[PDB]
Amino acid sequence: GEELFTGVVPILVELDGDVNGHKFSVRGEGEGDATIGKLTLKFISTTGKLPVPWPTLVTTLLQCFARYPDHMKQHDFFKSAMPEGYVQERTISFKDDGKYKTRAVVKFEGDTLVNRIELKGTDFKEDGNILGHKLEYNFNSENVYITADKQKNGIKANFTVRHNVEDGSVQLADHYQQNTPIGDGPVLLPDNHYLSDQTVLSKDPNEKRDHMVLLEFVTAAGIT
Repeated sequence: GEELFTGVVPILVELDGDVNGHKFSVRGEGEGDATIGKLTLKFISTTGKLPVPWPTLVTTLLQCFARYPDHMKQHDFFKSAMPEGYVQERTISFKDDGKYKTRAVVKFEGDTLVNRIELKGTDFKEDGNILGHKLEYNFNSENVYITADKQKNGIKANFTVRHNVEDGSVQLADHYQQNTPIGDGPVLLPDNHYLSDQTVLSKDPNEKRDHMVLLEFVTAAGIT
């Protein structure tokens, strides 16, 4: 499982979604280098303009590319699930607004790591930050705390994203996360640790479609 990640791995991401009715589709491509925890990706809304702000989709749009230091490598559930992969499910509650429920299947197809995502959002207020598009095109990166869940055979994460709003306010996004492997063989289950995230969003000056360029560095830490 960890042997699949010794080099650069091409990535394909495919997202289908609906939010308060507004359907859309997102396709992403790039590569991951788990030796340095580096993801480089580019995502396009193939259905036209994205009805939600891009920063709201960043956590949904490959934690198997986190760099786990050598003294932590027996805590890396994401790569242990490979190649059969894992199901990643989240509930993303927005304060004073709606919530995203996502379900993702992350596995290898040949040499390409593929993430297939379904997203559904409900109870969104059309004048509020999300549908209003009142959020800034940036990202505040923080730590993801991971705990093992031996009974359900997987892991859980719980974090809160703080989205800057164009008026100086902050729109919070409470994430609950569950990952569960697809194959039947045993997987590594970790002691409590965290993933440290560094995220940079940009734009591709020649890309005419609604998109997002994403550079991420992800490192496990919290065990000495």
